[PDB]
Amino acid sequence: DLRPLVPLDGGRFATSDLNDLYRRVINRNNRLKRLLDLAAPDIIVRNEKRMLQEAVDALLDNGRRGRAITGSNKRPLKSLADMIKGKQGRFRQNLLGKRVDYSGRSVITVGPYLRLHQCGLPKKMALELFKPFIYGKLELRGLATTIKAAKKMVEREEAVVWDILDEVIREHPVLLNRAPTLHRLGIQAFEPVLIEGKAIQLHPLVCAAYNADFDGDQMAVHVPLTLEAQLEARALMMSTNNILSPANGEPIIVPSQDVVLGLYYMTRDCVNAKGEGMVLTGPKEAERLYRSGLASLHARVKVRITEYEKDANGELVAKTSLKDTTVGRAILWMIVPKGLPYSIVNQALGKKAISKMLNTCYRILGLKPTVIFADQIMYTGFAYAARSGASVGIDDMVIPEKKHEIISEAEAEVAEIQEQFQSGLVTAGERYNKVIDIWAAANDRVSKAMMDNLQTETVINRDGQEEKQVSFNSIYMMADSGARGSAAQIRQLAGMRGLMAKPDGSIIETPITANFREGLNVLQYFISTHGARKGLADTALK
Amino acid sequence: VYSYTEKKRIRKDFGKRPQVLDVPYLLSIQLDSFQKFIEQDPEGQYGLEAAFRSVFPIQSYSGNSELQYVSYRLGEPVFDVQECQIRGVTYSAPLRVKLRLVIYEREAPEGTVKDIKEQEVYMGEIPLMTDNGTFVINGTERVIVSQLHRSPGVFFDSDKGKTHSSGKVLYNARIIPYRGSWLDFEFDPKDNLFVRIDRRRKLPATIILRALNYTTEQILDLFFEKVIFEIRDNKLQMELVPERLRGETASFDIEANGKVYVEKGRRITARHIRQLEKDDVKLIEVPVEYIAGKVVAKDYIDESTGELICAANMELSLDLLAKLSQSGHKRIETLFTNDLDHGPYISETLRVDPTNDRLSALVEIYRMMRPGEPPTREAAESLFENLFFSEDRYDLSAVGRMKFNRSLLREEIEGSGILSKDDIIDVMKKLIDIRNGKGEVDDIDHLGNRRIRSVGEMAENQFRVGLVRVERAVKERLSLGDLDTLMPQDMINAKPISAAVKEFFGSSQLSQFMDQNNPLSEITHKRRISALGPGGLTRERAGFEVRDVHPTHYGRVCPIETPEGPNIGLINSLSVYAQTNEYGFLETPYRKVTDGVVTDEIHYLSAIEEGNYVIAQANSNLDEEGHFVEDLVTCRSKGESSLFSRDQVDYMDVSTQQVVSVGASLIPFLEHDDANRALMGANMQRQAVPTLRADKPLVGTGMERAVAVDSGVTAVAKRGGVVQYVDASRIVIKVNEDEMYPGEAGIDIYNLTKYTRSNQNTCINQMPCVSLGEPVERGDVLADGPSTDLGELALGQNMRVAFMPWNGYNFEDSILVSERVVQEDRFTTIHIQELACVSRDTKLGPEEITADIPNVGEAALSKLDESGIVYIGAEVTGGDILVGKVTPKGETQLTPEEKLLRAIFGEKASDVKDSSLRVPNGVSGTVIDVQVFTRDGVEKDKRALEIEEMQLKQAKKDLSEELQILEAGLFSRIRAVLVAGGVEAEKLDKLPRDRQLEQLAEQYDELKHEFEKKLEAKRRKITQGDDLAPGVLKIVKVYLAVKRRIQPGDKMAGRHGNKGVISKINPIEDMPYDENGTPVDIVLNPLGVPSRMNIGQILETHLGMAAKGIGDKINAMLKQQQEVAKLREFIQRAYDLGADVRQKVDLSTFSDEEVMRLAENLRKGMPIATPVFDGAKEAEIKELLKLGDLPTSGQIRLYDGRTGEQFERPVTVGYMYMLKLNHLVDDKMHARSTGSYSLVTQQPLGGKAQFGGQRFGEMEVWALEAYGAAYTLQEMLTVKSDDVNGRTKMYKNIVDGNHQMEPGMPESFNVLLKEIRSLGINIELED
Amino acid sequence: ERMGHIELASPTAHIWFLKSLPSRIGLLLDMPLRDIERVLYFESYVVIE
Amino acid sequence: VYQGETTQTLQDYLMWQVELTPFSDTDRAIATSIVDAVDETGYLTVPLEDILESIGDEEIDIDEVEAVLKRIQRFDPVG
DNA sequence: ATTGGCACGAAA
DNA sequence: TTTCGTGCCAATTTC
Ligand SMILES: [Mg+2]
Repeated sequence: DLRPLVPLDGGRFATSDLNDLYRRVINRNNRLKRLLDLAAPDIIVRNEKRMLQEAVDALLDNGRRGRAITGSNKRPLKSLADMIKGKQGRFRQNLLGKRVDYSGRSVITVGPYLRLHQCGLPKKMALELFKPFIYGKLELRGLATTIKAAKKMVEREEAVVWDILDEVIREHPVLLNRAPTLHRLGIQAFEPVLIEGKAIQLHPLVCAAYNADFDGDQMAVHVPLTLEAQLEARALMMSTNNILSPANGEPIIVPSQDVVLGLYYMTRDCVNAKGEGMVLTGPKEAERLYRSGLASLHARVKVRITEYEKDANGELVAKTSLKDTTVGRAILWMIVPKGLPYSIVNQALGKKAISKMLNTCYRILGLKPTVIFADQIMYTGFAYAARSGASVGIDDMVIPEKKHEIISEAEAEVAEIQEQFQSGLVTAGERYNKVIDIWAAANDRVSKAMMDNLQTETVINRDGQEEKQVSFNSIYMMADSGARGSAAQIRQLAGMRGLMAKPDGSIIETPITANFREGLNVLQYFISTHGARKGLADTALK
Repeated sequence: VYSYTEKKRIRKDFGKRPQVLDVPYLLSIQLDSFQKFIEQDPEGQYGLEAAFRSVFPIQSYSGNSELQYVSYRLGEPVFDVQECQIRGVTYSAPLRVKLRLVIYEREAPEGTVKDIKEQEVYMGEIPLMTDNGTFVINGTERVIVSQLHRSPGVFFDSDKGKTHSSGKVLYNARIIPYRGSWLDFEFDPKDNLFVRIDRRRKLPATIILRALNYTTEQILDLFFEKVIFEIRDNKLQMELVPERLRGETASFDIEANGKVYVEKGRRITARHIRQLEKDDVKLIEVPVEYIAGKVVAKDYIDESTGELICAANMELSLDLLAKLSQSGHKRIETLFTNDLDHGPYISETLRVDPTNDRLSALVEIYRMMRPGEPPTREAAESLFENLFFSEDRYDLSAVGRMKFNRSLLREEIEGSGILSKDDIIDVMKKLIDIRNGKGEVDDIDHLGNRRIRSVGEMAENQFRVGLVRVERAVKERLSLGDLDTLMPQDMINAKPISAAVKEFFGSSQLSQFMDQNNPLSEITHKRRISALGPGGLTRERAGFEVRDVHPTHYGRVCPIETPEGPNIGLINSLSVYAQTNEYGFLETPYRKVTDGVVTDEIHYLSAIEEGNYVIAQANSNLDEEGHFVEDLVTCRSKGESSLFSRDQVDYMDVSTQQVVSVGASLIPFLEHDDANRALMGANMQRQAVPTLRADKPLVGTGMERAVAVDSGVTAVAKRGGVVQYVDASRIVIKVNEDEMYPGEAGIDIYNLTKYTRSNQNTCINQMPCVSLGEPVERGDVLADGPSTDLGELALGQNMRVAFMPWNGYNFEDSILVSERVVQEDRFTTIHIQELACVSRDTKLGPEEITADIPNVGEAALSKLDESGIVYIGAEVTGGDILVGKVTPKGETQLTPEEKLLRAIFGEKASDVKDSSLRVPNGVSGTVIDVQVFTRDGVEKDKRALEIEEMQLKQAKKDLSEELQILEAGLFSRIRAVLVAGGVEAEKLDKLPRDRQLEQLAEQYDELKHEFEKKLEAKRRKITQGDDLAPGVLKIVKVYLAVKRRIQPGDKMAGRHGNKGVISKINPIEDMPYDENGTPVDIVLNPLGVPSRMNIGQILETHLGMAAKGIGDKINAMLKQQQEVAKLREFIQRAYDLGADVRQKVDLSTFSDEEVMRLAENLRKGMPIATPVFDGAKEAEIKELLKLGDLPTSGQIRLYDGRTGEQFERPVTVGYMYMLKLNHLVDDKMHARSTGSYSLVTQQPLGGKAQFGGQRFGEMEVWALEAYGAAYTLQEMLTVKSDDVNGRTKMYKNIVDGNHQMEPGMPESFNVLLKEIRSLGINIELED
Repeated sequence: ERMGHIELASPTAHIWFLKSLPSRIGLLLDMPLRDIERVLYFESYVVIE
Repeated sequence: VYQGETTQTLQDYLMWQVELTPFSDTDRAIATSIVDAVDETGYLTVPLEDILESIGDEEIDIDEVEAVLKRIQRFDPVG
């Protein structure tokens, strides 16, 4: 039963490799027995003994000595050693890992309404995954008197089995896992919420731990069965338990992208905004003004703020004072718990500021206020990123007006050094280094001009004067908040792309002086393909 | 000048550079190769002729007879392509070869021809390539992928110090034939030459030379230049060549003509050499120690004694000098071996070499190749001769010989296919020259060193592989003397040839199922180049350098179309204009620049030729006459690009799109995208599924028509004419009188493909695009295939899109879709599945297909007809019966129980089982097609006869059409003659049509007889039985069609590398809307743009908005009846817009009807073409926006559908071209509680089709170990797995409400223990 | 779980204790592996006494 | 390599239903004996006296075997 | 491919 | 003779 015969259509009872090797051994042994019985000449029995030795060697380990014997299709037969060892052997294929029951998988979508401890499970999957629990619950309340009655009820998918399922999945964690599991945060426990459809909804804040994005990723779900497994899922593997990185102790619930963009947008000030300069009783009046269209989210106002600080014994004492802030900061202040100072929100909140706020909350207050704060932060960031209406257009990539003159001057310097080389004053390698340095300096100048032009805008004062404030350009807002993009990518978007390297590594002396707003020509694109494919191949092969 | 298809809907082109070379036919690489294989070559360079001439004539060992090849022929196939696909057979032709056996007499000089017998023999079936470049092997289309392999010849390489710890470069050379064995020459850290054969034990490099009949003196003469020492009675007076002393220090005193040029301790400089050359210094005095290191060249023997004083290649000493002085010798020959230029390598190798004759070298070679057996002179000589000098075992092909001669700087191109002494000597000399420092190693990744091998060449190689086995069989069977009775037909057998051809065309590595997602998939598959395959590379042994982009790829291999993963850089795509040499080297076209003006003559250059010229860039400005306007033109010269003068330019690129492939040329604004995202978009574009309705891109590049037409998905008019008949399934064209053949009814009948299944279980369906009575011309499109709209490629849909965040539903590439998109079925697809039921023959009678199944109820048999097969149009779900079948189980023994059962319930119920075909669980659809295949000699059922009548009706209809036209013409001829003879016309008009005249009556009879014969032949072909398999009686195939709608979890994509998954379907009143109340279809996250740097999607969105605005203006002008003048004025304004574009559209030549048809086709947006690297500019886009009364910035104010509040900033709203990819969540979702297990391991199976489980691998175990979840891990390892008793205990406990387990022992551990014990090892558990 | 057995007509060496690089038979008998293979596969004799 | 797949027969289905039925240990042994003696067509191939003998306990009468058989006869399929 | 350990042969 | 250099061979390479 460990070496079965394969039955296929048409009655072909084909044999496996082990049966073939055993048959060869038995045939040789029987022939040798008969020859030894009949007193054959030694010249024949020696050959038979050698063939028997080779047959036994092939059975035990095919290919170790001499040439491996092959089957019908020129492939060597599998021996006992091949079954024992290797990546396809018993240890690594069936003992160190195995396929399991009560498991499923499907594509993951995003659920922005979920709490940190919740997942979105399709009810078609949950009906299959929790079938014995549903049978037990159906029999327990008299709906089914036998097991076949419950089986038929579940097969027909009656209206009451859905209530039974919602009863049985109430507080029962499930383990979500995404491959590859590089660390222990690749498996986490969640409480299911039954949803319509075929995709799994995943909380955004846990996407960084899984290293997952919503463009085709699939996730597997497993169901703990025993009480010990359920309590281990709740007490050890639950997402609300895993907020610090075991590698270095850093947080792993860092908000990103839309949340960061929304929180950064709401906590900013404009020089002359609607509703500026009025005095408010508190954050609630600020929100009431904002929802009525009477004040701007960036207007600079005075707000009466009450903040609590923990005493020496550990009691929260309240101090109330008038603060110079904005409408959006006062509105955001209604989300913070009571143990934190107001200075933690009275600024433009980038990625680092939000992470600092979460870390301060965790250090001062604890775990439960921190998870509630994280959920509220995500909700508010999503809401105000939606309200902002942030978009991307072609006019956002502003090219500096002085780029052409810089390029022309660099070209003139390169022509001068080339003429000097042709005059015999300088050598070849030093001229190459000089050209490279000239182009590097030109690229640095172009980048500085682009960033200087991009990061500031002109605004009209209350009196009618002109002030310079931080730019509200969408690309600059995305890069400055840390939501997406870096300085190098913005430079490639609006300034020259710079010097490129050959696949061996040598820098091509002439650079790509075009950005992506005004596209490259054929030669520049072909030059960039070298580094593109080098990086892609390294990523694929490491 | 516009064709009929293009004049219905003209696409506005923003290109500005005139076209000089048209895009070639995209499938030439396949068709040309296979035509070379099949076509008969009178000289026999390629194809079956070369394979036949490389084996035949075949002669016996005694020489009494031989078999001679004469010619070959390919017969007509029995079935055409469509019939082969319907039945499931191979589209192939029989090969008939005329052989000739001659008989020679004995006791006569040479061979006297006693008799010659010639006959044609059947060599088997050769699969044929269709008109679209595919093969139908078993009812399925297949593609043989071309291979990029290493060219034959000699290549010089080195290791860059990686092999040795001292970092010393060790040069080497390798000779690689097309067929044969490799030959390596390599250096040593001690600078000794070595030779390696077949990658085996290393041997000194003089062994081969000695085996080639060379003596030591000859070897030294070949590899060294002699220096003559003359004993002029005074201390060996020397002749000196001044050039020898370059970079040398004189160890003695050098003087000439009484003057000491170089003193003791002084070296020799260039000025000293010049002085010596000027003075012609010859006589030099040297001491006796100047020979203390000099090596003698030849052998000197004393005249008197007669003994050998010294051997060749040995340094001389003082005693030897005295001996040669006293022996009266006046000439000494020495070797010049200065360590700078002429290094002493051959002398050191000879010192290492033990052998000194010709037979010992052969013995050593024989022992190296075949050790462990006694050496024989004859055997060693035969082995050495057959290694490199036998034309039957070694072949240096024409390309190999050409490359060899080019590497050795020879003149002639033609040559012999085997190596010679001169070739090996020249290879050794070139390797030594490279070692000395005069020469470069070869770049193996250079495209001049790599060859393209196509389907024809591989087929020829496999045919020769079979033919050599046939030759061996013939020689084995020709020893027996029976020449008076045997015949060539019974002498040879076609089985090896047919087997080789079948295994090449069916189970090769480069023979693959065609990818049929869309026409672009097929085009990309047929133009694919692979470095893998038999004779290529391995994706694990490849390395980094072979996967990189090379400069020589420019214009030949696309740099941005390759898979990402293990196969990156190993699977490539052909460029648009790329061709191949007669030697298989990729070449690209260029325009010749003569006297500073770019001409219009096109030269195809390969990588070797390309690097010798200065080639101007495609994006280079010209004038009205063709002069460069920039003083410094950017050019590529030697694999590098730089600025050159106007008069140093030799060639220029023909197009701006000659560097990209077909897939990458369909991406608009590609120059604004990052290369990684461009690669992703090119890969994603060819896995989109066709939808119910096709939608042209509305923003394109101009390559859609070429892809649509060069693919075989459309129906293209073979001849011009008028549409006589048009229908949803057939088109009949009445051919023009000037395109008809004599004595022919001129009509073309096109039968359209309707709802057939592709290789990917999708739908293939053709729809007419012509109307009744309209004119057509040759090459016009008559019907549209899948993903084709009026002859243009249409892979997706045009969607109104806004870039903004929406409440976190587009977080991390998620997509928010409107409910109206689902309501309008814009991304609904049809999927077709095939199920088979096979009725076989058993020992207890045959299996019967019938509806009289006893054990099943009356309802389950409601969908079956009288023959037991489901009806056409039946809606079925999982578990329903499709084909009813019963398996016999009868037996003679009948107990009283069986008698009672038969008496009460009838005899039919007994002695029969139920093996019916049922719908798999989770499968639904509609029965749209049933096919029945019956073995010859078996009675046909009613269903098969109905199918046969259905098939016969169509052929009858076609023949009736042709016969009707012919008889109408004949009766028209009859009536004219009858009236001319003089009759009353009224009597003719009243009487029926039965009615010189005898000749036309005979013609009528002959026509009727010929058409009856045609109908009878078609009926005989239709009613012909099948040849299924041994023991197979009947096969029934059922096709089910289902429609898939868009839903969350489905994968969507654009053409610029932007892909995502649908997260939510949003109701119509929740979507953002503009001032007029128009909602958007899709909301995309702007944060995905800046980091990816795929700026082309924003430009595409703006241009799509402008095009839709123009279409809106046209539609508004159409709704209110406006005179044609206004419409044509506005359309002329739209087409004239642009900045010096190359397209001119004049509507004055258009009639009012044509203008109105164009306007009706333009009322949903005007399509626009932006070629890659030659596209539209932002100023042109803004002008087009101003034409349509749209904001120039491309951003509008939107409102929230849920609150009515205006968003605080303007939003980019426009139109994108979205694609639905073949990654559907319906196929992804899978769950399991329990099921079936393996027999050996007792673990759950794998796969959704098997209802299997998820694998909990080692990394998941590590993750559980890092948590400390010991009970969860133990539960995973035993109870949810191969622990059999705990599996059943846990289920019972769960049903009882007790969540506890009893783990036990896994079964796989017991299997491991048994397997270890079977090896003779005692392993056991203790205590 | 039930195994069988085959009675070999002549003794046969186990290949694991012969062809593993630190050969157990070779190290135990203090003989080179080549001679042991030559004796095992009936290519040469060895003196027992 | 080939391993195959486990198939569920009539006896496997009957034993699966026996495991999920509230039988006592004696009743479960009697049910195992009864399911053992069931052929492919679903009929009992031995008399109840043979089953009582195969039980091996002398304090069991034929009435308990009859009751367990009646319970089993109501499994799926009925009859 | 790369790396490590074992046999074989050549150096002082 | 003992020690060191050098060629042969086995084992490794994701999920
Ligand atoms: Mg992903």
